[PDB]
Amino acid sequence: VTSEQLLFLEAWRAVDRAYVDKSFNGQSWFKLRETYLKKEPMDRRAQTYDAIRKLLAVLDDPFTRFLEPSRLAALRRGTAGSVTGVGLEITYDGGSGKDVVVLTPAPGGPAEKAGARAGDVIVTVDGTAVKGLSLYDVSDLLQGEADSQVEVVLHAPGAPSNTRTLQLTRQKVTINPVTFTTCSNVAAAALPPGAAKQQLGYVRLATFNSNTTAAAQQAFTELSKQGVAGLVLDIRNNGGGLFPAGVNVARMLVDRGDLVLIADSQGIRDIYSADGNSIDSATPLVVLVNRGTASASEVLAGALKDSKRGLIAGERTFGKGLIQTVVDLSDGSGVAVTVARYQTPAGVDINKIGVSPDVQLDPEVLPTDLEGVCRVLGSDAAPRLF
Repeated sequence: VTSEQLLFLEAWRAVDRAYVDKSFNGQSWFKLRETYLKKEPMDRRAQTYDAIRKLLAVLDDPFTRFLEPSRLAALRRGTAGSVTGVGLEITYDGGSGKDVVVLTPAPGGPAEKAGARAGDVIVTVDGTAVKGLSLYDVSDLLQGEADSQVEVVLHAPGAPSNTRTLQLTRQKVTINPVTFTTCSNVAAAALPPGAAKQQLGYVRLATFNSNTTAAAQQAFTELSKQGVAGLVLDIRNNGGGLFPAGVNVARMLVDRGDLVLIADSQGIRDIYSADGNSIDSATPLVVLVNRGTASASEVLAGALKDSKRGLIAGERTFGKGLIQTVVDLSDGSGVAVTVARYQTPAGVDINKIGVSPDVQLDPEVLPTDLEGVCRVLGSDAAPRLF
């Protein structure tokens, strides 16, 4: 057994051990390994990498992928320093044709500023067709040095002819996780039942990252204090991100019960429940979501809806419920494996299904800026949030 073979086996083993579906998409996992060992060329390192990619493809899971050393390393540093993008979060088509779409644009990011919307289909990046490529590869195409440009050709969801060509300039994007305000003189249409004040708390939660928790706790604390009639939690166009920040958030609003189940082919592997650390479990709550709401955000939304803590308003979310873990290989390369999926307290999958609104609304009626939000909420044209 060669060194190349051994390496191959680490990749095979990583999946054999941790993959979400222990039936491997109906393939005999172990047999496969033996077949590949026999039939696949693994003379050179690059051939080993090809045999690994080939092996992974059999699972028909585009999130399960192989990463070469340089890519793995780069993935790690991410978009920290020198490495910039165009403010686009990408993922595969909800019905997946291996089409690469805009999961959600980063607020105030290049692409968002150039009119890009969650759900837009990316056709080419610098003329390169993206269909079917790894998201890891596509991102590489989108990132580059600050001040450099990139051409992105996109079309409207379900409108391949409705395209637009954008020449985006790469720049550091800084998404402020949380902003909040108090809306005064809220139209009666927008108030919860039995409100004794025409005042609503508005919390825009744009991203789940390391700063999310602290900012959110201060916001709910303040709003609770002011005694607003209802809370409006805006998670539209929020790709999710830091899972644990979503769990922290849910904990601030729910006192008791299950928030999220972690499942795979074997059953429930893990559970996150309310810990009695709420900040505000009583004020009427409405959560705004849209097709740009994904992952940890969907987790939050489903927890809030299922528990009956808040109403969901807007449009059905993305349905991005899978979880991947990167397993490092001896030579610095790595495998990204889908290990599990998120389910609501109700045992329903987030994946594919997403979170449905209790209250259907045009997801664009409400702005995201504090001034504008209140404006609309006090207007004659206020949405019937509750």
